[PDB]
Amino acid sequence: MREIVHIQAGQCGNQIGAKFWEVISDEHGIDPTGSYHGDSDLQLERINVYYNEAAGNKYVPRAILVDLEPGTMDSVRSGPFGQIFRPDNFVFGQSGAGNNWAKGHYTEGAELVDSVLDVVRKESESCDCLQGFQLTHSLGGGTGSGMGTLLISKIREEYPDRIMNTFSVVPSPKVSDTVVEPYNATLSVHQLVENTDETYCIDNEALYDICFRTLKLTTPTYGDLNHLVSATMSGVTTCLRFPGQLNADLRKLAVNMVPFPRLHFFMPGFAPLTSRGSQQYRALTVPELTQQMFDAKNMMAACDPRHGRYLTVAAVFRGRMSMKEVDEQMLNVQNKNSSYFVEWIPNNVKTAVCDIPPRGLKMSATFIGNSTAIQELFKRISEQFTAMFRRKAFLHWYTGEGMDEMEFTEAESNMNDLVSEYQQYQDAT
Amino acid sequence: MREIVHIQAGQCGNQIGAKFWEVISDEHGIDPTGSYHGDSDLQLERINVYYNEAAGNKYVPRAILVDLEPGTMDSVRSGPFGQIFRPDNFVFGQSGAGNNWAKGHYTEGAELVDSVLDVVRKESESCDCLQGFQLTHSLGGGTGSGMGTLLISKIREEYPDRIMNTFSVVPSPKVSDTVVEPYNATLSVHQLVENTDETYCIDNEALYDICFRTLKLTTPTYGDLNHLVSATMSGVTTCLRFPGQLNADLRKLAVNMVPFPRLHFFMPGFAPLTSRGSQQYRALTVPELTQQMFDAKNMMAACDPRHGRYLTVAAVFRGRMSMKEVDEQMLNVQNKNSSYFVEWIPNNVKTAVCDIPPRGLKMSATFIGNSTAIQELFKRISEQFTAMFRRKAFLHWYTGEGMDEMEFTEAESNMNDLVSEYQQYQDAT
Amino acid sequence: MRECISIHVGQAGVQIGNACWELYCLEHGIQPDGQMPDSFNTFFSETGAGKHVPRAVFVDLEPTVIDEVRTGTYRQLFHPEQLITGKEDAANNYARGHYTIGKEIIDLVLDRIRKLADQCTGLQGFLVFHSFGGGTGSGFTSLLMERLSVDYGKKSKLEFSIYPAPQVSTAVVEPYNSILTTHTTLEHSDCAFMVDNEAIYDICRRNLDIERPTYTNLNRLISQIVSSITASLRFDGALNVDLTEFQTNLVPYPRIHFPLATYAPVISAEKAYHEQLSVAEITNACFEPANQMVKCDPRHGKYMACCLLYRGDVVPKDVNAAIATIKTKRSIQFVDWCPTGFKVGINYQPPTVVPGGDLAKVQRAVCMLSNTTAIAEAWARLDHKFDLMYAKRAFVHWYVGEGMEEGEFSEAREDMAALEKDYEEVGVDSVE
Amino acid sequence: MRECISIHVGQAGVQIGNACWELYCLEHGIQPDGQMPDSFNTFFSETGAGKHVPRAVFVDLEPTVIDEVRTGTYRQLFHPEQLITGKEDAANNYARGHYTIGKEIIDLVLDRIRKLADQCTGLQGFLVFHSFGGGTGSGFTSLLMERLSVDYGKKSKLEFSIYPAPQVSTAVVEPYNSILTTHTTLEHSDCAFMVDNEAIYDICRRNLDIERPTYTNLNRLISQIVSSITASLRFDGALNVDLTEFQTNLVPYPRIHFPLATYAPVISAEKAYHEQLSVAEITNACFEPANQMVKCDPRHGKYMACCLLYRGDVVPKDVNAAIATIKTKRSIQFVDWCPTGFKVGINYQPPTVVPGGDLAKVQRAVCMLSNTTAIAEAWARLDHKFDLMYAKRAFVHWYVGEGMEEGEFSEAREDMAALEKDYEEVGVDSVE
Ligand SMILES: Nc1nc2c(ncn2[C@@H]2O[C@H](COP(=O)(O)OP(=O)(O)OP(=O)(O)O)[C@@H](O)[C@H]2O)c(=O)[nH]1
Ligand SMILES: Nc1nc2c(ncn2[C@@H]2O[C@H](COP(=O)(O)OP(=O)(O)OP(=O)(O)O)[C@@H](O)[C@H]2O)c(=O)[nH]1
Ligand SMILES: Nc1nc2c(ncn2[C@@H]2O[C@H](COP(=O)(O)OP(=O)(O)OP(O)(O)=S)[C@@H](O)[C@H]2O)c(=O)[nH]1
Ligand SMILES: Nc1nc2c(ncn2[C@@H]2O[C@H](COP(=O)(O)OP(=O)(O)OP(O)(O)=S)[C@@H](O)[C@H]2O)c(=O)[nH]1
Ligand SMILES: [Mg+2]
Ligand SMILES: [Mg+2]
Repeated sequence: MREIVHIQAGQCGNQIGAKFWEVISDEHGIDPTGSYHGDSDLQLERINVYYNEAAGNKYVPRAILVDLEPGTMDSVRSGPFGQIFRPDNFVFGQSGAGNNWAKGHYTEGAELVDSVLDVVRKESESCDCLQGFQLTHSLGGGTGSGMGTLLISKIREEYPDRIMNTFSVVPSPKVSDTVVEPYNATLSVHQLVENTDETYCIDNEALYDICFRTLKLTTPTYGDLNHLVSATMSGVTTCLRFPGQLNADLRKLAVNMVPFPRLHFFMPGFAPLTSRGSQQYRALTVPELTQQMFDAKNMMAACDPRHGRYLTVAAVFRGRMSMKEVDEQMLNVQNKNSSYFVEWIPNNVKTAVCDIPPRGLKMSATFIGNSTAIQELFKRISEQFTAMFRRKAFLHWYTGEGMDEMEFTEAESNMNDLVSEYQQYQDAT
Repeated sequence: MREIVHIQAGQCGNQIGAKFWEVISDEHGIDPTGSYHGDSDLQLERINVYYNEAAGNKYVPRAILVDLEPGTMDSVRSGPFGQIFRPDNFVFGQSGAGNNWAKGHYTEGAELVDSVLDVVRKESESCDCLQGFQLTHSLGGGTGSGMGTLLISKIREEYPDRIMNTFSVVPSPKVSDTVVEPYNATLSVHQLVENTDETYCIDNEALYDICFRTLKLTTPTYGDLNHLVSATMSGVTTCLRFPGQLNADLRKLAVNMVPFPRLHFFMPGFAPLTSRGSQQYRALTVPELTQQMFDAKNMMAACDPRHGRYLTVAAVFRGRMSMKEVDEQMLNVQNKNSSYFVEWIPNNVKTAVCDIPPRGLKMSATFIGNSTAIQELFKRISEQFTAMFRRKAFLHWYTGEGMDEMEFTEAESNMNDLVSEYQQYQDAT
Repeated sequence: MRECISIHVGQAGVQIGNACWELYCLEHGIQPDGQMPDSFNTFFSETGAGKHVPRAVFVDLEPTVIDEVRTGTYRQLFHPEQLITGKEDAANNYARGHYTIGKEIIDLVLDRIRKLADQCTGLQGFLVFHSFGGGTGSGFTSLLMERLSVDYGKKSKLEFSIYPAPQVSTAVVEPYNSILTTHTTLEHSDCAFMVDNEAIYDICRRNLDIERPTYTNLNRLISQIVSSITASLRFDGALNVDLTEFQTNLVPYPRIHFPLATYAPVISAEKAYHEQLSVAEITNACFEPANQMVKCDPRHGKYMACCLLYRGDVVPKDVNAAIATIKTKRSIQFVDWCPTGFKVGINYQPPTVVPGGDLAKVQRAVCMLSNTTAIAEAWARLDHKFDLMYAKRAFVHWYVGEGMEEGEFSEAREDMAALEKDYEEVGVDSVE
Repeated sequence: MRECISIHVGQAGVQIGNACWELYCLEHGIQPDGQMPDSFNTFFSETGAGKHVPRAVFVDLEPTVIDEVRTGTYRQLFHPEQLITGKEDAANNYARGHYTIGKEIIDLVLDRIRKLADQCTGLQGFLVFHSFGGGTGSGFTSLLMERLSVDYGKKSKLEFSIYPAPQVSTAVVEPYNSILTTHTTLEHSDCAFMVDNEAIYDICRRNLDIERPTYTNLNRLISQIVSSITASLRFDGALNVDLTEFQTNLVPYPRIHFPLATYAPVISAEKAYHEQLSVAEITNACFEPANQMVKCDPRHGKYMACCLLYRGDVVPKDVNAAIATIKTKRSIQFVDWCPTGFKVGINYQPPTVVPGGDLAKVQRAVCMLSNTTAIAEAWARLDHKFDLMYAKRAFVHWYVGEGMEEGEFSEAREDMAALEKDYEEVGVDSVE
């Protein structure tokens, strides 16, 4: 009843993915070996959405691990929780993609994709009623970007009526993590706009800011960042996995958050993120949560919502709380900050409430915002792309793999059109 | 939190500086290795004002040692505490200055200055929030005077918003140490008037007098003399470095003590001053301390404050003492000695109290007087300059290094103007 | 319900704050960790379970003074986010406080105030603690008040401002700071309570028999007065007065909003039990110039309005009697346009005493807030001080260097001249 | 799985190789006999029972240098068939290296490489160590590259090449050798890491306090850089950058394939205690011209790509911060057609240090590979040197005598002229 297929592509995809899995198993009372040692029957009731039950009372993630490189996979395998995964669901290459989209989509990735697809199909066929697929990856490398897009294309073709969603780590404003990241992102985006239902834009810069400024972590580690992402992911499926008062799922969220097919790029947020010293002085109740959620400093995308308008916003609350109170809070923010919400979608705030809180806490809240401010990010990428492409910099790395300039050009054009579309609705009355 | 950069130029500058550093180490519980072996947490709270924290519980002075000859440097290195310094922060030439300002400012100094500057910049960038710079040097030699002034000029250019203060060893009126010292002082002063924010005038004649007459030291050594200077210096930063009731700093002092930009030449003073025998026969209380402070025999500049007026006086007290009493004392001195204080600056006394006393003592006081009497010194210098320059004595030593008469003339003129200005405010009603 | 938000600015403001919050804790039985083994609620919010947190913000432009709070006895009492510090102080320079350095944290401070205010259901207004003389207390405070006026407005604002003494002083440029901040804050503040260190020291020496009073003692004394002002909100009383009422009573004209505070009885245990402290006796003590906390003589001025706040074992009839006799008294002259000059507040709760304090434990006390034409003298003095230094442009370059313009000095001075004349005008009796 | 084959050509290549394999052994805990009481496997193949063999070929045209290896401390480490020697050297003559003497052993060398490669399951590519100046390093290497391109083609090839100095010359014929080998190898090499002996010497004297540095010390230093490059393959890391990735990142045009290598921190035992070493601090050190391992001025050039490979106790946020500040820095200009200039690698393993080494053991290190328009200067210099000698046909008869044709000299020169122009064109900023 309501099976999801999880996919991890590349280093980032696999490291985030592992953390996510760890979180989920902890939630459902599953230990590193796959055995249930939980306390409530609620933890097993809807286990099947993410885990297959094998013989001898063990549970195994409905998870596929994919990479063109063998090192990160090995690391994962050696980690705490590495042994929970089905060994046959690791599909890894030997070559790598050398941070080249072409290699991921057309060459190395192409030679590996069928093997992945075979596993994926099998997984789909195991399941009674497939909800869809979640893909975790970056847009800046070669496998996550090129291979990931390929996977999306094929899966979508196979299963057009199941939901395809992505948790995409997007390149950042200040630092350049790679040289050719603009190419890789731009190409990826072109496919995503055509072939995904919804895309969660996670940006590491924003994460850093959150960790340093809000969480008061002088020295954040990548693990910590990954944890936040994992928590957000968990937030989105909590209403599908547990009893609640007002129950959302992936389809309903998509319907509420996507008013036009192409405009499906979310800025996700999580509340409450607090320091160790700062926890006992504030009362973690719904109002606090609300105050935390709707501000620039707590958004995981490098863009200020105050630079655009919110098209739609979904808030998903976990814990035992007053529905009335929640609704009041939602109303209040809309009323007082009227100018930040586009006026042709009345009551553009959607609510979900699940009775099961996350571990250690009395309550939490997870935020999905579709803001026209995200266009700034796209514009930046376009500009960066153009600056390089106009001088044909690095181009022979991609053309060498069979790619033509026309493909690049088309990709650019598509990106530009999307930005224009975003602008139009930002400006509409 | 408010980092200070320490600079030492020439033999005197380096000898004073070493002593100062030693004094500071003792205060903050730092041993000859750079390890903290103190007891109070207050010793480390503000340790970053003077020390950089190195890897594995070491503390290193934010100190630059500069000289055109290597002998003094070598001595320092071999001296007690020599090993505490960063080896790369000793920047020394091979030639020497031969007591020639020209060589320090234009020739040898010019060849060395960039190396100093590079270190300085690095040090500045180390610090989160640079308060400014303290330079320890003589005016009568070639390096401290010529090179030091050049350094000041460059530092100012680089960092015009950070405060530059100088502990300046000035030529005594009675006994000239070196033959060309009037030239060297005069040139130095030209630079100092435009480029330093505050200048502490120290004369060895005063120091000797204090040591023999007040401290009852039959045979003072230069080290002992330098200790007085160190005490003054430490006293000046005490409010920045420790908790207190009313907390002064370098900026505040400048604001209180400098009513006009050029008139920033202080006569520093210290109390108490007591022999081994003579300490037990009189109790150290606030009023006694105040009395000790306000007289000619206790001033570190050989000029009688009774021959001028005080524009401003800052007193900084260290130890547990009652504010009320202090205030009363301050009022009393103003009242009774009305004729020695300028009439157009009411409440010309600035008071600061720091609760942490110096070592060995229950209470102490450091005094900063901005007196129109310092004009005497300048007049004397002008006279001495004139006596030599009108006959062009020794001139070829300076002109041989590229200097011209015009420069000298302008310097002289500037000095005379300053004197005139001092006189005008002394005489104003 | 009737919440009050306290803001402590600069060294004086912070140190006084330390003394005030220490006192409040003792009064409500709140331990230094925020725990207690309903009245508290106007000053303390409640968090989680069995913890109470001051409705307060501490701000200074340097870290040193606030760092003491962080590391001190009441480290756990205050929420870390309400302790705000910059890097560099305002160096006794209004400009640095108001512009160059203040502009770096003002937004932050205000944001936190907004968060505090959003948790209030019946916000009465503010208590602002600072000095006139410091660069932060003068420049930052003025800036802050301006913002407050814009963002809140009609919610009341109250200032405890440390006036410089006539003879005693701390800085050289105190006059400049005092003048500018008074000028800039005047139209933005509703009521400002002056207190002067010299006067309090004198009180300590004469009335408490303390040879050597510390700033601590002064702070403690100030805390008493503040408690009396807020006791009407923190406890139940017979006749009650709330922060809005004071401004209505004490301020007859918008610009003339400077009363003065006087607390009594201030005595020691050596000299407490050779007296019996009746209402008449303490009232008379209060209304005599020797017990005043401003170095000014009401005998040389006129009274415009008094508010008397009594606390503890008090009987209304007795108070009325006491006041009646004071009305007759030759040494108390009141302005002609004011037939009735006393608002009276009476609260049942005695002033409770700080362990290890200089004051003796008494059955009753009184805090007078009184408004007097005698304050004109102080203003005149300050103006004179300003003019002496300004004629020579002494220290001016500092201020200009931080972006202040010379014309603003003259503007401030003229405004103060006008203020001085306003007091004078008020002084005279009505024609016919 | 991810095997890396190392080829060491001529004296420089072999001696560097000695230093590299010494270091690798220490890093993986392999003894001089190949034994150890899993990560090693990319560099060492495994035979029989607890013995491990370097995935390497050492070639020289004379026996003397390799004879040292055979008779030395690491005699048991290498299998005899991987140490290849001829009888007569190339005598600083490119022609002898490329044609006359080289054509006698090329087949042999390639055969052994094929055998090596046949025992690899996931060949990443080749590391080729040589010099520009020697007849073997220049002539043989070009030949070897040509053959490699034929038998493998699309496998990443990397050259660590000792570019000749401006002042510190060794032979007279160095310019000829450099020019010809560059011309002939250009279309066959994917990326080449230039190094300059003068610069390394300077570093040794200034940063390591070494009065008289030996070639050994230089080799050791080089070994560190190489180690940092391959640590991402030999160990686990939080963010990993491989041999293929470098070429993708650092090469904007096929011809412009010469990034320069820089290492930090290189310090003495005494200078470890008095200096803190943060990521920002070492990155800044790297990005400053005095620590560079080619005698060139980046301040006079533009950066086209930087790859920064951090290792040890390193935090990604910190690296980001460091890079951000370097971006701001006015003295570091990047080409206008490249908004993204950094590829960043971060690996957990600290740089391991050789017992009795000149470098102090540090918690953090970094190896920068940066491509700069400043290299143009070096090319210009080399061309000038070539021109001076060629105008007189000085030494030309030797080359012709060994079977080279004079027209090929002119061809090499013109190709280099073209290369020079290519750099210049790249230099200029984008129009409109
Ligand atoms: N009553 C009392 N007055 C104080 C105290 N501390 C400082 N003062 C007075 O406040 C004035 C000095 O201003 P401060 O508050 O110290 O200065 P600041 O606000 O910290 O401003 P800057 O230090 O210039 O940034 C002087 O008149 C002092 O006498 C205190 O604890 N109690
Ligand atoms: N960095 C470094 N450079 C070296 C070393 N040995 C030689 N060189 C440099 O290599 C160049 C000389 O080339 P060699 O490698 O000795 O000559 P070869 O490759 O043996 O060629 P032939 O002897 O002509 O057959 C000069 O630039 C030397 O400075 C070394 O141990 N380290
Ligand atoms: N949050 C998070 N982000 C990462 C991590 N590793 C890389 N990134 C981000 O991802 C982008 C590149 O990711 P990377 O992991 O190299 O993708 P990849 O697809 O695995 O790279 P490849 O296999 O094609 S060569 C950069 O923007 C970088 O900031 C990680 O562990 N956590
Ligand atoms: N207080 C103090 N003064 C000193 C000391 N040594 C020298 N002086 C004073 O400094 C002046 C000369 O100092 P000197 O050390 O010659 O300066 P210099 O710049 O190093 O001299 P040079 O290198 O150009 S030749 C004289 O006035 C002398 O009295 C010392 O140890 N303590
Ligand atoms: Mg202060
Ligand atoms: Mg050789």
